[PDB]
Amino acid sequence: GNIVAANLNESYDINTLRSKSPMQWDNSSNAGFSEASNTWLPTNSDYHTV
Ligand SMILES: *[C@@H]1O[C@H](CO)[C@@H](O[C@@H]2O[C@H](CO)[C@@H](O)[C@H](O)[C@H]2NC(C)=O)[C@H](O)[C@H]1NC(C)=O
Repeated sequence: GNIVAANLNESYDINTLRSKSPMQWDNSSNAGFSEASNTWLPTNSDYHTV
């Protein structure tokens, strides 16, 4: 699903940022997309079940 668009300090169209959320692999931190502390966009919060 879409995410609620946070503000980025890079120039992005926030009307379309909802569809560019990171891919949801296994239920780790950042849904297995990264092992960093924070990603460039927030992961959707339903990644434990989806
Ligand atoms: C743009 O990025 C963040 C917000 O997305 C700005 O704020 C910093 O965010 C980091 C992330 O944890 C904090 O640790 C800092 O305390 C924040 N404040 C700072 C660095 O003053 C960040 O400032 C912005 N960067 C720009 C405008 O270059």
